[PDB]
Amino acid sequence: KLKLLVVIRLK
Amino acid sequence: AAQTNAPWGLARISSTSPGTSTYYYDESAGQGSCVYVIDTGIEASHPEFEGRAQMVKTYYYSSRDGNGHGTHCAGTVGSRTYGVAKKTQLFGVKVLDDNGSGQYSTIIAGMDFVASDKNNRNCPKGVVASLSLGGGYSSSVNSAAARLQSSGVMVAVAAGNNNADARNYSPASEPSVCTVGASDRYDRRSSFSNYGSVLDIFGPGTDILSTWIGGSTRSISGTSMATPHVAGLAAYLMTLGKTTAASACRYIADTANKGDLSNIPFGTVNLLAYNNYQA
Ligand SMILES: [Ca+2]
Repeated sequence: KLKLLVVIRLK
Repeated sequence: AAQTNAPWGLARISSTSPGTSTYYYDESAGQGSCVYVIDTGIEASHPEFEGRAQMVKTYYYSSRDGNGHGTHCAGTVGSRTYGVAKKTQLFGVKVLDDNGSGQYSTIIAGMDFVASDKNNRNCPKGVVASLSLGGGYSSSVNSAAARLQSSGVMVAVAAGNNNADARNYSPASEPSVCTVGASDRYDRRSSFSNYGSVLDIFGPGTDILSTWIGGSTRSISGTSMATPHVAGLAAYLMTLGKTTAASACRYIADTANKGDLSNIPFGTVNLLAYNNYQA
């Protein structure tokens, strides 16, 4: 971890 | 065997061209192999795993996946409908908490755990570990991944979603493991995918449908989604006897679709995971 898992995306 | 109306990623890894909808694969389907999914956990009870999934270790209060990320990645490895290797055995190791976060010391412990635990399991065709996680560069994290690979496990890790050179991220930047970038259904590098000379291979990573918690499904995007395609492909190829844990990443690169991807920066491999299936 320091990466993902949010779930309201980033594009 | 052929799965019609498959998720696009599965179809893509069994075709030389984009735009197809059938996943063609050998019926052996990874039977006799084992894949450790080192993540937020796996909802083992999901009907899509058919009893082939088990939690073996947690670093938190519960072994339950309260997030969904680990269940999604596990689904792409080995669920009936959404999986590459439809008969493989899945083992969950929860190193990430339900918010999807985890300390480096816990992630390292989980890797060392798998290197030992595999000696207690019946996996006659070999062992794979799928790591859809990462963060800033750490020589300790890289070292843990290198040990896991050295111990005889095919290690696949996400390149990261920063649209940057993966050299600055771990365990992505460990050369000895298989570092996986993401592509979309039009054969473009996914807009978020890291790149760079340390990448070994690309797999489908944009809009990937797979299993979710509460016995559901959903589509999400990331190099986290590309990684289990490669991990599942490795298990599949090991079961067929085409390769071993030590050489699977190189074998996958060697037998990849070459030059198909667009928006690949100079110095990054243009290689897309491919199962070479012929009926
Ligand atoms: Ca490598």
